[PDB]
Amino acid sequence: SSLLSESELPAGISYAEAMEGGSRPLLHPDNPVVFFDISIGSHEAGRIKIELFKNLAPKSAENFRQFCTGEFRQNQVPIGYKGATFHRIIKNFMIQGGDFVKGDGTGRLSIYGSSFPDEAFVLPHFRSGLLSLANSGPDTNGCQFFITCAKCDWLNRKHVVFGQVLGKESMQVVRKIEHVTVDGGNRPRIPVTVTQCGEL
Amino acid sequence: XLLVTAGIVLA
Repeated sequence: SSLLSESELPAGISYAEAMEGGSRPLLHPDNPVVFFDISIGSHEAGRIKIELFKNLAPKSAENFRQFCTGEFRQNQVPIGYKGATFHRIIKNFMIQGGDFVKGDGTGRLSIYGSSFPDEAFVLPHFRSGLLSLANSGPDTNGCQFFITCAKCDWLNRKHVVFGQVLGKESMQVVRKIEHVTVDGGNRPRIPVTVTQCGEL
Repeated sequence: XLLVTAGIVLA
């Protein structure tokens, strides 16, 4: 099994280590670090910085990275996470977003085509603050993602964990998003938007 | 329940 147990994890990805992170990667020196500036309704909430684990999940990292910088063009139009939202929020579980196509969880597009396969399932969903791919079954990754708000190992081997948030502010912003009021479908009553994003 | 799908969220 490629899935690492929690005692076999590489240096740089414990909660304590990630919370001491700045704007440079902790797991491998060539990992990109990207950011989202988040607004909740009309209220700026702060910035989430995210290390993408190119060393473990290069295709997943590069897809997310291009959607952060606006580098990817669809029909010659840049498309990505700027203006995208967190459309499904479940307190004590995770925050899900990145559906820039439809804004509701139905959208799927990647830099590789409509979907892309699962990379190796190396890391478990062992703690809060991890970035993982949303999908609709095997080999259906696209643009959506989630950030864990708790341990959620029942997702292991079904979703590729491909990044981690860096620094205390990042987690504070995640927790703010996690606690917004939601409707019966777990959709926030006031939109949670990536107003700006890019690479550090 | 507590999955993270894209299209038909299950229980």
